[PDB]
Amino acid sequence: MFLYNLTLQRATGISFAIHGNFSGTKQQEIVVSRGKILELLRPDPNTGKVHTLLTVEVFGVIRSLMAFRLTGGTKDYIVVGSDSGRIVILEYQPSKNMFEKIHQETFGKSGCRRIVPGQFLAVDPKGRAVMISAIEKQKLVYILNRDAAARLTISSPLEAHKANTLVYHVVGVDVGFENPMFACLEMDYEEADNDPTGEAAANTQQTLTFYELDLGLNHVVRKYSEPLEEHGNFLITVPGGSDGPSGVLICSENYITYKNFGDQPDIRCPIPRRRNDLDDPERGMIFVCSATHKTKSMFFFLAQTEQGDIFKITLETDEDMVTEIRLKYFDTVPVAAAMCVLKTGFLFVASEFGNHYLYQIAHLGDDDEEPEFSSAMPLEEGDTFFFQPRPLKNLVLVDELDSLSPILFCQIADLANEDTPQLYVACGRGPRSSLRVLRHGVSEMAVSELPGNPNAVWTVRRHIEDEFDAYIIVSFVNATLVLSIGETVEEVTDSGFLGTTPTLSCSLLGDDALVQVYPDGIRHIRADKRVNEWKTPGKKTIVKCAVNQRQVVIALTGGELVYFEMDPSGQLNEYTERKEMSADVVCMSLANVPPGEQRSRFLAVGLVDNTVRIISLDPSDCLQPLSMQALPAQPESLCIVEMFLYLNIGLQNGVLLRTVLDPVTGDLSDTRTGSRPVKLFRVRMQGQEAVLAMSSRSWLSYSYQSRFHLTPLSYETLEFASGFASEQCPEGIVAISTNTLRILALVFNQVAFPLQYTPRKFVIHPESNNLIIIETDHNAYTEATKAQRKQQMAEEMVEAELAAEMAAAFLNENLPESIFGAPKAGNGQWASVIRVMNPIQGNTLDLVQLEQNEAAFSVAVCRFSNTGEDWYVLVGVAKDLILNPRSVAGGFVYTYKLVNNGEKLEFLHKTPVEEVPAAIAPFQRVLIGVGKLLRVYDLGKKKLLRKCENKHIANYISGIQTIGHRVIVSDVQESFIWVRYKRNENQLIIFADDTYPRWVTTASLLDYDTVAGADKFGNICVVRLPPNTNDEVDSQKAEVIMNYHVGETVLSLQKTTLIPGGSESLVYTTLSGGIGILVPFTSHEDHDFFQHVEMHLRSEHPPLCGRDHLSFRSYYFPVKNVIDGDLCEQFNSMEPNKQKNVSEELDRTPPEVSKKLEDIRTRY
Amino acid sequence: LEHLQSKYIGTGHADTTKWEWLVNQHRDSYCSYMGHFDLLNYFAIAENESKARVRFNLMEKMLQPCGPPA
Amino acid sequence: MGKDYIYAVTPLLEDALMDRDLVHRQTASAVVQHMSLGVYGFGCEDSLNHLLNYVWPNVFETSPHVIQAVMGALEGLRVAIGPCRMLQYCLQGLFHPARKVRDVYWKIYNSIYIGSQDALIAHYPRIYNDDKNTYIRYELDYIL
Amino acid sequence: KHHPDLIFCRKQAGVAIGRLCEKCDGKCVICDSYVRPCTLVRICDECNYGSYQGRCVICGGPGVSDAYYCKECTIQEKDRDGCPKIVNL
Amino acid sequence: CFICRQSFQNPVVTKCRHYFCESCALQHFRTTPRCYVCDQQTNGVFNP
Ligand SMILES: [Zn+2]
Ligand SMILES: [Zn+2]
Ligand SMILES: [Zn+2]
Repeated sequence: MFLYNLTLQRATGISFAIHGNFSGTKQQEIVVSRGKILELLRPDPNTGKVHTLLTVEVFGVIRSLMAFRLTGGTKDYIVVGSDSGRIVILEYQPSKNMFEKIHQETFGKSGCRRIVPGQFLAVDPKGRAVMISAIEKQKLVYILNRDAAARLTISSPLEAHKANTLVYHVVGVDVGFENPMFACLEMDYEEADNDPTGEAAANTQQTLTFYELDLGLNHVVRKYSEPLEEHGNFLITVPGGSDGPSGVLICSENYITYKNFGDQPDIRCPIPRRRNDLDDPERGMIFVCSATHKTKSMFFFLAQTEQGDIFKITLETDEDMVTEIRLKYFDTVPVAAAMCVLKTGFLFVASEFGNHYLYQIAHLGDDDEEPEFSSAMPLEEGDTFFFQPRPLKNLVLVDELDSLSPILFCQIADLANEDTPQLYVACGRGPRSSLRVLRHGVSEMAVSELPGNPNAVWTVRRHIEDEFDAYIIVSFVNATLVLSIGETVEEVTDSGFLGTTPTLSCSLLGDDALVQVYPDGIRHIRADKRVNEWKTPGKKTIVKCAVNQRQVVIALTGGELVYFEMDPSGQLNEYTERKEMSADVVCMSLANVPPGEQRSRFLAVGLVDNTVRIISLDPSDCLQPLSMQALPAQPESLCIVEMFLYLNIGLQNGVLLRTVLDPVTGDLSDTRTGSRPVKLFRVRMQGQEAVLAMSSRSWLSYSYQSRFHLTPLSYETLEFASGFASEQCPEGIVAISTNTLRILALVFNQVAFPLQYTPRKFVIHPESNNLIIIETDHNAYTEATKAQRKQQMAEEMVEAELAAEMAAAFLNENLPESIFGAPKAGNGQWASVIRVMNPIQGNTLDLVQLEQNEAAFSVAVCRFSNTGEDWYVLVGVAKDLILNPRSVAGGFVYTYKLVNNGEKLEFLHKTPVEEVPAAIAPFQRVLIGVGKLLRVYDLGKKKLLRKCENKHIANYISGIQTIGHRVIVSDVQESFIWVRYKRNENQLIIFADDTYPRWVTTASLLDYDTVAGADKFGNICVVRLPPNTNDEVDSQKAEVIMNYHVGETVLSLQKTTLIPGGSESLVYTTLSGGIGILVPFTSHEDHDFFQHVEMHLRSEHPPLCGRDHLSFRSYYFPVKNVIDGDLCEQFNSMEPNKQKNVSEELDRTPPEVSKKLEDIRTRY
Repeated sequence: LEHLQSKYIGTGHADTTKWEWLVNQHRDSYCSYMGHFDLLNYFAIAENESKARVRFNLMEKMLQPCGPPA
Repeated sequence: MGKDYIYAVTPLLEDALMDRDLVHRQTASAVVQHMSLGVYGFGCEDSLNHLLNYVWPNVFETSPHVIQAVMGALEGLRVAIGPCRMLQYCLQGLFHPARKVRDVYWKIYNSIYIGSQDALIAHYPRIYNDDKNTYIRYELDYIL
Repeated sequence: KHHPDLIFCRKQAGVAIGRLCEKCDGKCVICDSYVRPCTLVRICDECNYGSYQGRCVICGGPGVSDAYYCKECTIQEKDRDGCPKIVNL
Repeated sequence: CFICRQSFQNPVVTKCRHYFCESCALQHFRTTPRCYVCDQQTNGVFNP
């Protein structure tokens, strides 16, 4: 079907990151590639919080990311190596807040091929050349030169391809002002393939090959080739020149060796291990994340250990040879895949799981409590200085950017009481795991409500010099409340205006005296308990209140306007000239006069006789109506504001007429928005003035660039609308309802409750209505296993003194997962925990423990097939399971009674099997698939009653979906195989097969014959069976109805509506942290318009990676009836000339295309 | 034909061995798993290993694909 | 814009490919090549596979013009339909006992591998480990 | 409209720009078509440098217009195959 | 107001491509949901 897939939750897991002066100024810019979109951030180090400056989606897979600066350039250009064959060097433009491609040179074919260059990217340290090398047998280096206009003039690269020469890592060395050179970790592969005995594979080793780029000779030659004994898993470059020696450092398992260009001391420094670590010593510690930070004079490096602690090493170069490297553990940080040590007190570490950490490095790096191991310090080649886990002392963590990557399982439902449904995703790795519930409100992250039932909410500030509203008066007919703008809105009596009477408005018009319109009249009230009140015009109370800087017009019934001007003493003086309008003015506002004028230029009051009168507030033109605005119906409100100035009169019906507020009468244009009266007032939103008309829908006519446009907003149900400003956001839209205030950011708040181990699957019980989640951190030590290992270490090191106390301290208080990482090891061991989280709160109301070698995979909590209506849950756990390679013992299915109405995980019994029964679903009995054998076994309390099992599958059944008399199972080879579930006939016959090979890891049946699959290469394929297919037959294929590539490995998919109302689409959650909804387009004309807009945007706006959008969306298999919403979102973000060209090509308007995209987004 | 077409990665001939084709397929699978961020995250975060540790394991497994030739 | 007329010209090309003369087969192969390159990315792969079911028997021709048309049609079909169906067509004949048949199949597979080196890893067949070396990768079996 | 001979360079492309004479103007450099000239032609090396400056990337006349790839050859991205200048071997 | 043959003030066009006065378009949108020109689905929109 025609599906316009749009991603709602963006993936935030940064696979790689670089940093430097990429912003073109003194502010530090760090660009992190979070998948298909790269985000560049220039956050303030004084605040300490990390804020993304910009983000651009390139629609491709980046294999290597790097940045480089030219000679004397203040901007660091970013060279991106993507899956496409065009290497793109771009320069960020801060005026447009986006990256502009300086050059894009094609090298080879697209995709991540073996001989295609782009797997490794490096640049010269002098800004001379950039080298791109493949994973094997291909390398090139193009000389980068400055042009006459300081432009990056690229050159033709020189060929550096050698037969059977794999590359592990490469870096351009600092050669100073001489010809540049680059070192690579080459590894021969010809002798390993030629020799069949495998002796040459053991004889092979990594070699450091430094090739010098002879720029004068216009050739590339290998300068030095030094064979290394240790295999290079990483490589770093020491800062040459004035910051130290010019050389490289290769890291391995507890061995870091530094070598310079020529004869240097090979200081094979061992890694500083933790003080009595609970992890096993078989797993070697290597510098996984390396960050070399060069100061003005000296330089240093930061490395990641096996436990994840950031260790700072000084550069004791001493101008001769690599003598010492003081490897001391500077801080304890989380499990970070990459860490960057910026200047000006910034240190960004991108966590592979959980929240990335942006710390403020206030100290010089010597503020560490851990011990220091030096390369010049001798040892017995068995241990180093035991660096104990110190706290965040040298660098204090100032920002914790929460990332959902990696994602395990998710479920979205409206079980909680909120404006939007809650999507709870159980995710994480090891002990760093949580269930994050996300819900929206618009962005109602913080909920603030005015006290009582106020008639109005007006900010009566203490003074005009104070930026924040000191007393937001929520005023009713009976009383009033004072709530400050600090996201702590509650009732107080610190206003000082004494608002016991019914106050219509109270706004800080004066410098320190707020003008308040009330039934007493117009009162100038200061911050203290003083209020000078002048009477309204006539005996009637003031109903319309035009508020400005110096002159405030109070219009009572009959249209009689009294002008209160700002006196030189700070009080308000009533004008001696007054006149009546055509009818009684309902509401009013005054335009923003300039600072040269001593009064308002035009104050407009809207009467009930379908007219609005705008009069000058000066004393020379007092009581003289200048501008007449002809309202369509009888006006319920009026508002005069900027954009010169315009006055709009809104009626009780859906018609508001806006005219030009001036000394002459302007033309009135009538526009429509909710069967409610108008309460329009001046507010600020998105840098533009607006008048928010009170209706059922959030309608606010915003006058941006002298264009008044009114559109609905995606807020909750309300009867009035206004602006809002507090500590949560600088400018937002407040939709006021019956004792409620929806907040619109003119995102969804997610809260993560932690779990025990890494989650595998979440199951909601039918009786309990609570999530019985299973956490299984495999290939790691269990909590009981870590306790037994700590007790064994305490028993081993008890015999010595201080070693017994150190062993007892390490057993009692080991390295925590929140700070220094939980020390876990092993392969067959697995941390397993079954936790019951209630629908009210995500805390564990129950806890069930398994064996130390078992990982729970099957999560299904429902009623028992063998028993009655008792919710007996069968949970499958595979014991002694090793991922790489295949090494498992067997899978045990445990039946649990689920006591306390499912709130207690009371395990009844268990039954083992040789295969892995990770699939267990209800099927008339219950379908349990162990290995390739799926059996309709009744859910017994002690053991299951298997009746008939068929082992005709290819490898296994990772997921089975059923709707009645049929079960579709996803195998390793076939994406979906449908077998007729004849439980009454007790016969298993495969009704439908497939021809497209896909390792489907998800299932979401849109119909009985429709099966969805999420392949291992990140391809979403929805395949329907052929019509008129016999259910009791075989050898029949299912045609792929739709196929697309989402850019990430899709984990789960469910055919359910992820938003309240709208479109019942299908929501799929990926393993990289992305969630997308595939909305089926039921309109052929809208699908044709979207296809024409996509065909216009594919040529008008090329991708940043250089790959085609159709090539990126159809990388594995060809696309079929799939529309990507990323290009439709990026079409609205284009330039105005490009939007005009796209609208001329689409034969429509750019605002109409934006409205159609907004309607497609709001369809959900 | 072309010399670089026969010299390309994944190329073969009429007398190409099955072990050589399987080793080339395994080396291409290892290179595709190393190049792709999502495939490396799916094959890395499933176990309790780091991303660079998984990259080093894949670099060792690339040489291990030429481990037992015939 | 040809996707409205692919279903119209499908039986004409099917009748043209079954002709005795090599000129009809060569020019119909050019038709399949240009039609495959024209409406790529539009879900018309069923008729393209149906035309490939007549094109792929004609790969044994010896004249250079018709075999150049066959190679161009195979390249266009590998672009349009995808490399998975071309790999399915070539996997049962790459290890053919005949020298010339396996040579032609290896030429087609080498062209497909030059065009689709990256995408052939996910479309590689599921073969288990044998006595020479391990073949089933355990990284694909890992689930997070 | 092709010949079985005349392999071109099979060299890595560079910053030099292709150039077409009027006798074979408008043709695709690979498949010899006339539809949708999309991608510019890069001619790698000393095909441009020296006495062959601004010459034809086809037969050898004095070039007047920029050579282009068609959209059909760039559908499979054959434009990254290398230099398309004919060397008579 | 092309039916009553009267004067038009502040002219505007509705969703049914009919141009009339703003008060006349407001009265036509309040009285009926559809326009009186060709019974189009203007949905009572009183917009410029
Ligand atoms: Zn020519
Ligand atoms: Zn062409
Ligand atoms: Zn050339």
